Amino acid sequence: LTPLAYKQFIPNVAEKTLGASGRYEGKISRNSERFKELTPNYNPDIIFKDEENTGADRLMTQRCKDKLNALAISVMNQWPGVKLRVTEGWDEDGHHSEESLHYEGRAVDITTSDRDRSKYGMLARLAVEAGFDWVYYESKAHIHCSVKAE
Amino acid sequence: QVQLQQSGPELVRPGVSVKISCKGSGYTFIDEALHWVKQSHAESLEWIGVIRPYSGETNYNQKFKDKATMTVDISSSTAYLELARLTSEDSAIYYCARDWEAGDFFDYWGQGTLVTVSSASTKGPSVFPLAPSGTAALGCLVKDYFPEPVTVSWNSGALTSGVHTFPAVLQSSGLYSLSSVVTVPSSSLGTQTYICNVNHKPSNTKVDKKVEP
Amino acid sequence: DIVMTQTPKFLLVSAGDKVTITCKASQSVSNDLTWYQQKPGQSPKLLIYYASNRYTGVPDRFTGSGYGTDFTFTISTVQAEDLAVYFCQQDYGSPPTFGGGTKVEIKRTVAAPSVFIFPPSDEQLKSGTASVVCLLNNFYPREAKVQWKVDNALQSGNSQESVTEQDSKDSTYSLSSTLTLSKADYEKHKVYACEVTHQGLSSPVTKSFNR
Ligand SMILES: [Ca+2]
Ligand SMILES: [Ca+2]
Ligand SMILES: [Cl-]
Ligand SMILES: [Zn+2]
Repeated sequence: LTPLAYKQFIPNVAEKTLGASGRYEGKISRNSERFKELTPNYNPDIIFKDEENTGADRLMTQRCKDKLNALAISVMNQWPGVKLRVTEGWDEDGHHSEESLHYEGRAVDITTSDRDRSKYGMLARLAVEAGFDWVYYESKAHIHCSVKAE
Repeated sequence: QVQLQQSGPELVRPGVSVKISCKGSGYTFIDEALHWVKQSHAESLEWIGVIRPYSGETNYNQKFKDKATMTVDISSSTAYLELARLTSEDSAIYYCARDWEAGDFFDYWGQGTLVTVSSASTKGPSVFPLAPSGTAALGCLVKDYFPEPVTVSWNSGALTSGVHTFPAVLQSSGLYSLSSVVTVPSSSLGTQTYICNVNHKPSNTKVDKKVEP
Repeated sequence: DIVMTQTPKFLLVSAGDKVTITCKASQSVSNDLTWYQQKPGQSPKLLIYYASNRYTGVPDRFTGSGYGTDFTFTISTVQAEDLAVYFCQQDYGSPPTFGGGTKVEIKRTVAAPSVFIFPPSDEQLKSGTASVVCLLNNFYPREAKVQWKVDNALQSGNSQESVTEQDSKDSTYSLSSTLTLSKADYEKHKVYACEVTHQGLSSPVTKSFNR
């Protein structure tokens, strides 16, 4: 296992290509029919920042939940006493790129529970091994992970 | 609503330390890192450092290693910046600013704390009416103060349309002076009260000047 | 430390026109490039991050591009309320560093100042000093000549001027000229006059009072 380099994306293609997580299908708002296709994640071994205090960060697609749950396990295994942490899941704050996969629940921004930025390269490596369809060392403060639609 | 509320302006001698503060509200204080940014004429914007309230970890710009200490009081949701052994190069606006854990850049800024490093004495202004005589101007002359800044409102913030508060000028005496004016309807003069509310925090000078025809 | 060079330093621009600002880094900063807008009297406001993402609610007219050293910030169609200093900031390297800034000033049609004169207050005269103030309200452009006359004699060396920042709505300036005398000297003269020359006035406008 080698940590991803700063700004490295795996696989080596645009996020929204067929080879990656594939195309933006559209924004999901709290009204929408599609809102109901979002599972809240209550895995007790995942820290959700939820600074919004709405629980938005827990909402994601089935596929996102699955990869996130797998990564939760490999993070506890990688560092004794550390957990996966989510800063963003589904988003209604418009805090992303114009057509973020966050706006339809197909992306998470992640850290370790200790916010040790030296761990974050290895964290991205784990998110690839967990089966995220696109991993990106997006900033010094987070790894962005996304998934194909259902 | 996220707000960073900074402490008031400071006059200090060269050689003395000063400690300024920044209180975070409208969010959970330990959720975000806090940064300190200096704005001078000499050097425009410069990053001093960051403190992580959650861990109390700090990282300093090496330029400020010897000058700056950051601390937090998690209980009052307040960050502090202490600047030691000051010279005139330390005179500037100091901001605190918050990131949103997406990189070391800042969506929320304090209003800024003006630190004047000087050996000059504080002096509060005198405030004189600029008496009015379709449209009528009137105002208040805020003369002979030190240091900057001074604030001026009208009728306790109730009058803002048509107000112009001039940047201070430095007199030959080394004291500042400025005017604040406001235009208003002429018909209003007999009827409406107009008071300028002048605040010079470094001398604890506050003045309400009633301005009448 | 990474040096950010921002150009141009100043731009004058009419409502509806394009603004283009460049920032170049002394070494690559990938896309870790932020653009702030600092309006007069305010703290910086973040418009663009990761070189090209608009912060929430930032209008369409603002854009960024670039990767490596060379970054571009555009206002497609500048509006009156966009006057500000724009700064870039890199956070690829430690420490983070800012550009020296670009000041954007609005060019608009000519507007003549309204002129007003204020005698010294009795309160101030008991103190031994006399300030006489001349106000030029809401004019464009910034160039104006204010001449003090005391019993028709042109004054020099005994006034200071101050100019407001450009208004965010009408893009005009205001100007204050203060004439300062001793009580002694003030009381020796009768006619106090503020004479104003400006592009928007056919001839100089005088306002005056008799002490
Ligand atoms: Ca969140
Ligand atoms: Ca969010
Ligand atoms: Cl995104
Ligand atoms: Zn993301």
